[PDB]
Amino acid sequence: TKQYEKSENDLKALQSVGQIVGEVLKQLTEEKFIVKATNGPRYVVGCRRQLDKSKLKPGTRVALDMTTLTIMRYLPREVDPLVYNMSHEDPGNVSYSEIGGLSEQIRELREVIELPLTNPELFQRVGIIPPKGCLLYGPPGTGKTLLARAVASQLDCNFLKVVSSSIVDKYIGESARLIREMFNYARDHQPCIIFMDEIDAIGGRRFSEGTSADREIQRTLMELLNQMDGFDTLHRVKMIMATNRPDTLDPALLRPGRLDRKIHIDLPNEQARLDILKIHAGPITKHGEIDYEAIVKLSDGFNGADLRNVCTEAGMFAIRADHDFVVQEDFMKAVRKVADSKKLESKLDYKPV
Amino acid sequence: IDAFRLINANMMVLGHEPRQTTSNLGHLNKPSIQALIHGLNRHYYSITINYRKNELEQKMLLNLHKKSWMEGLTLQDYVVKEMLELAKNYNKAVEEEDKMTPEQLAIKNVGKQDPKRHLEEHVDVLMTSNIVQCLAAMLDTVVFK
Amino acid sequence: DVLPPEADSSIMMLTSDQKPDVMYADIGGMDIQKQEVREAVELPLTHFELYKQIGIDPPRGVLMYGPPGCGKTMLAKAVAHHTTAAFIRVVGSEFVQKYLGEGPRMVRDVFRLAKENAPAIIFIDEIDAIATKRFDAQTGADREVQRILLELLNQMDGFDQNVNVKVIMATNRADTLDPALLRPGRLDRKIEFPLPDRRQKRLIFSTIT
Amino acid sequence: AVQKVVVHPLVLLSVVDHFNRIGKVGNQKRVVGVLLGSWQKKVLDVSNSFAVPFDEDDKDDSVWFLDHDYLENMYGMFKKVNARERIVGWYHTGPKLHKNDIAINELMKRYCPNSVLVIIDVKPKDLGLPTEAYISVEEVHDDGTPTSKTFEHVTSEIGAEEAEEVGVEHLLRDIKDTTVGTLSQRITNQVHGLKGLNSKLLDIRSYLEKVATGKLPINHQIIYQLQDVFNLLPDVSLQEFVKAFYLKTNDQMVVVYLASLIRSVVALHNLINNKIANRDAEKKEG
Amino acid sequence: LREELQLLQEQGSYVGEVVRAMDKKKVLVKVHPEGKFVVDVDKNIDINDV
Amino acid sequence: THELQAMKDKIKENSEKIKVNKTLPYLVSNVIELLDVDPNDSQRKGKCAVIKTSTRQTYFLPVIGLVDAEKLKPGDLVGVNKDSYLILETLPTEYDSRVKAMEVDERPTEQYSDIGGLDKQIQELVEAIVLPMNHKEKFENLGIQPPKGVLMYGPPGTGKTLLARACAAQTKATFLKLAGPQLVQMFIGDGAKLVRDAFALAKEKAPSIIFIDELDAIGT
Amino acid sequence: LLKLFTTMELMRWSTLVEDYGMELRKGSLESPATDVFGSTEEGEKRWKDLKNRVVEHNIRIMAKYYTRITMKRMAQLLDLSVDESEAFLSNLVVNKTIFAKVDRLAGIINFQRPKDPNNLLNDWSQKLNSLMSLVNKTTHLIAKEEMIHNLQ
Ligand SMILES: Nc1ncnc2c1ncn2[C@@H]1O[C@H](COP(=O)(O)OP(=O)(O)OP(=O)(O)O)[C@@H](O)[C@H]1O
Ligand SMILES: Nc1ncnc2c1ncn2[C@@H]1O[C@H](COP(=O)(O)OP(=O)(O)OP(=O)(O)O)[C@@H](O)[C@H]1O
Ligand SMILES: Nc1ncnc2c1ncn2[C@@H]1O[C@H](COP(=O)(O)OP(=O)(O)OP(=O)(O)O)[C@@H](O)[C@H]1O
Repeated sequence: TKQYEKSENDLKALQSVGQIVGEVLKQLTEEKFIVKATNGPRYVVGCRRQLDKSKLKPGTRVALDMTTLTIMRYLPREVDPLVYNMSHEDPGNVSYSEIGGLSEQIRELREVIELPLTNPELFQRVGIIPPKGCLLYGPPGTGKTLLARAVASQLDCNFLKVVSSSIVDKYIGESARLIREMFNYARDHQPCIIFMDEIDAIGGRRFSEGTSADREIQRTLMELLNQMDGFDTLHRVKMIMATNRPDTLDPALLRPGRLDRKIHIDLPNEQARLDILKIHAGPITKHGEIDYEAIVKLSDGFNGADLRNVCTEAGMFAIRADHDFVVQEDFMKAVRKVADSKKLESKLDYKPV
Repeated sequence: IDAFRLINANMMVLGHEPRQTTSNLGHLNKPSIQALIHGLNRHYYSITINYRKNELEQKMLLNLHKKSWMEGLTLQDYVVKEMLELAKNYNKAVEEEDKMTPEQLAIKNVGKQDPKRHLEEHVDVLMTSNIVQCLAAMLDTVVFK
Repeated sequence: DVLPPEADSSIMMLTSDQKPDVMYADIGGMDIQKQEVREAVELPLTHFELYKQIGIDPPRGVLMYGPPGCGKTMLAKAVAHHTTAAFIRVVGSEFVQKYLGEGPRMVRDVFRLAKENAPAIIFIDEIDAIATKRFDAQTGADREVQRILLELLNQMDGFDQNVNVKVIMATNRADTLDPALLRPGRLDRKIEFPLPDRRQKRLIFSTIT
Repeated sequence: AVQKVVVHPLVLLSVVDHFNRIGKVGNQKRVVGVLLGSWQKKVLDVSNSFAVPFDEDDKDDSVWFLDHDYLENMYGMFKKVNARERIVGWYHTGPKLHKNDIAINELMKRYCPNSVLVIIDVKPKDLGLPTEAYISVEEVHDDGTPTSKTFEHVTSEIGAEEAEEVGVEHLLRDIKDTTVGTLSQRITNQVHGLKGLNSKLLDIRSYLEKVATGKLPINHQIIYQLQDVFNLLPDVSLQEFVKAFYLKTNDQMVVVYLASLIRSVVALHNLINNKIANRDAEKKEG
Repeated sequence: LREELQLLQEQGSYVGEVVRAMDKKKVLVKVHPEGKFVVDVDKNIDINDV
Repeated sequence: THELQAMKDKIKENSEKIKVNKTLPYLVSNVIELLDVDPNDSQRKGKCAVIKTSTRQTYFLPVIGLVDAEKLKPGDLVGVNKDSYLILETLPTEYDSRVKAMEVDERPTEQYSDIGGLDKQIQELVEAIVLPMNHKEKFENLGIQPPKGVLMYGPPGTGKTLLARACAAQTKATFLKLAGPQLVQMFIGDGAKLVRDAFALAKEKAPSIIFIDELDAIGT
Repeated sequence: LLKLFTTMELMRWSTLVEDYGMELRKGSLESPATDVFGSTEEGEKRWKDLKNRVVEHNIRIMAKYYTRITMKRMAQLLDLSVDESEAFLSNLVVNKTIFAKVDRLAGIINFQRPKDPNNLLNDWSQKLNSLMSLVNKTTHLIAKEEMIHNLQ
């Protein structure tokens, strides 16, 4: 029962008041150390006898006391968006080769990513600069989020994710230090891979500057433009971006450097649609008599999200008939009808609104 | 430290101005310690603090403190010549910058605001600097023979 | 007691001298650009006794504009490999922070390293971000940093005449620039980076091969 | 284990003020109390403590009583006000310990793994830095005795702390501070020879005393082993400095040169500026 | 100076800005980082002198 | 073995000192996961964490004490009391202010039987919402994914406001009122905070029904 | 093999040829003596290198012991000619493993120390080391005085 006495004595040590944290700036002398608290005041204070030479550091966060503001222990500094960035997930592996097309985009994205990791020798011996970035835009077909994130999730602890909602951040919020942090940790984990999706809102041009909120978009831009075209070495880390249209990217992003390789997604083709139907027919049960050319021919110019989810819509029409294994006749009904209904809903392609 | 005592607020009908023996009263009223302290003199009054003789232990308090503060044994401390290279930097590099001002004392003459005394405090520092190094060199002839 | 003073927590300066950056062998502007850069950039480093003889002010002003081609920072890195110098590598938008009180310290410490010691060439890339003039008070964080740009615009007048300072500058938009920036008396030398066109093709194909 | 300890003047007076307790009421024995230590590192530090009623009979020289009811509840009183503060052992004013102290330490080893007793001095006399520190270990012995518990001397040094110098350093007021550079080093030179050569003469007289009687201590061997470390140079007549002679004045080389060179410039600052400023005010006044 | 430093010690001697003067004997005082405060007599600086 | 009660009294009096630590915090903190051990320079080992505040300050205190570091990934809304700077318990629920709960609705009065001529096209809406409820066990057998987003449009009045709301009574799921303008606020990035806020309550409150109106406006 | 590395000192080089000359007859396994001492052109290069290993391992410890030495004493210690000493002093000095001052006119040669320009080092080594032990006397001397007086 002495564990209670042990537990309460540990809570007696909890009577010790907590301290405050700050960032070291410089040092005037041994008895005065410039430290900037997270609030922004800067103090020059002494120190106690329990610390070492590793406490000083070149501008690293420290914990200031609440009385004399002296430093107790030092800890590594992070603003910690990254743990939130690593909270993503995705199956595959397999989903790499499941899309089926285009075969040239399947093989190339495997090279520019994996080859610099395993074989740097080809770059240094031939004397060529490997691509440090890439651009995958849409939606002329699917595979943007599927193929890129598959290698991401398979690369495990080495990856960086960016959602377009985190750039605006909060009122009078600072995303300029996020752009510098995103590329700072990109230079830590190697090779790092960064995904930026739906940049049309956060890629704001400075031609027409609305209200007070367009400039803070330009600030996040110029922070991206500086480090991607640096002057700061990104050669080992790979970057990826995504957008609906490259209208607002400006000559800065449309240029090479910051955006290196722009690979346009291609819609599924009758030859390639035969492969994507094989992977769709796996999870769904079918009748013993099935023809893959029937579904491929009846559905043309449809994205992979259209084909899959309508093939599940065919299963929802199949459960309307309660049959477990269903012939493709009931499928071709639900596949053609529901898909042709989707075509009269959204205008594009080809006509803009 | 500090000292205070609460005077009864119900005494408002009676006089507020004791006590006798104005000696320790006038000395306690000064310095008057800022304002809010005297602003709290409402309902309160301070009180003098003196030390009855501890000199039995107070004699050892000075003895125990200085005996451990002198070279730890008074022996153990007897930065030396390396500080002299730093000293002769403060005896030379600091000298020429301090001796430009007597050239600035000559105007000449006289268009600049006078008088200005540049003598102190570095001159007495150079005095003690050589007093240190000479009595530190005596450590050779003191410990030895 | 005050500081020495020092650069405090601003910038932070130096970081250019780590080396290397970009070799000037690619494009150094041989015999054409190295001439105009000689007299108007690297001669102002000191050349004290020569300027009193001619009586003409070699102003700090170096303007760059019109990418493509890039140029710009490469020209700052090209001189870095010519003579050893401490360069200030910054952006227009990076020094905007949650505290506007540091602003008066920044331009002071940035320009105090040019006058006291002069292996110094200061480079600021794409000033058109802070060159945008925003009236609203909630944007005063932006209104303060263009005063920062105008404060260093005053500090360049405190230098002349003459010794010593050098400031090179590059931006992709010259329309948003304040008229006081390019007004005579401050920047008297504007070198427009020419469009590479056909002449730099065989030049950039020679350095890539 | 415990290498060195740090004893503050605050806890020391907590032994001294209790000497005024049992001093006026009597009678025998001395001041004995339980020591509250603070361990932040291998170096030991002591801040506060509490004095406990204690008595030791003479006859009956081995009889001792600590009060554990005062040791238990008051610890919780101090544990509540100070969590890091805990009892590191006991203490007493000596001046000389008795063999019964083996029982006092072994009884309190249930509270702390190793109890460090501190012998203090209420009236400072001789010969030097006061009080004392002992640690309880078992060295057995070389002669074949049963396992022996003998307290080994621990180097003790006084130390200061923030906010505790308010009243302490104010009450004295009679000391001249420091003053480093003039009288500070030269006073110790008269002391380091005094205190150095008296313990010398005191120990060499005891070494001669070991021949007559008092053997053992044999010692062994620490007496002569550490003496021969002193014997790297004796130094004996005369000084054997033939190699260190030309080097001797060579150490006085820079000292005399910096003296004469700077004093000549200090004179140039003293003589010139004085005659200028004096001729100014003197002749222009009348 | 040590006695003068004491008067400046506790919170420190600040610099106020008077935006307007009031007939109520209180004087508005504005601190640069903070807002606009107010204070009464102040018998050294007269009301009409503000 | 009778020392228990006297020892049990001090844990309640120390808890009584926690009961004065219960009343009352003016400070709420955000949590940061940290592991720190400093060799000296006998040895001091342990674990410490970083502590934010609602006043924008960021404090430093050892690992709590009470609730250990086993839970959880860094959160917010942890009670920190005055200058003591100790977190006794981590209190729910999520965050924050009026972004937390938009509006709590129970059931509509009307029913889906008040319409006609839409019978074939209303079932397409009735199917997709009803099928995941009961038939989810049948979907796991056939590997079928239920629909999620559904669009309801027509020249007004089409009755879509009350009709799509009347479907919440048949599905038995909790209804939460939402709209396009409801996702708009004064500051920037607030819309991104609202949508991530509803799905956090959506995952906790079990499958439910959330209806929005005029998505094309905000979707332009 | 390890005895030459630990504690160094010296040995008769022919005794090393006695131990490593019998390893050709040793075996069982003759392969260690094949790739090393079995090759005529490769072994002679390793034989002269073996001479370079035994001479350089001595120069390293002699650099610690010098101070000074006479050139004639170096030949009898290295068990080779004075001309071979200059050859072994030539190839080792360009490797700058040991700084040396070679004076062949009087025969006196020394490995370091560079003319001893320092002064304070002699004052710092003497005073600190010695006198701190002299002031540490009173520390543990009165402690040993307490140890002996608690008994007799
Ligand atoms: N060929 C496919 N096979 C399986 N699942 C797919 C396929 N295409 C799309 N999907 C599904 O659709 C989702 C979105 O995929 P992706 O980003 O590649 O297309 P998209 O950009 O959403 O297309 P759109 O913009 O036309 O909706 C993914 O979560 C994925 O599960
Ligand atoms: N000899 C050369 N001629 C022209 N361009 C070159 C040469 N050598 C390198 N570059 C280009 O210069 C780029 C880096 O220069 P710099 O950092 O000045 O670009 P930048 O001016 O910041 O770009 P932007 O104009 O988009 O802001 C490299 O990407 C490289 O392609
Ligand atoms: N086809 C219909 N069947 C039954 N009731 C209808 C129909 N159309 C309109 N109403 C009735 O008209 C009233 C007015 O609602 P209204 O139709 O204007 O909303 P709405 O147009 O559906 O709104 P929104 O277009 O934003 O969804 C409703 O209470 C609804 O009951």
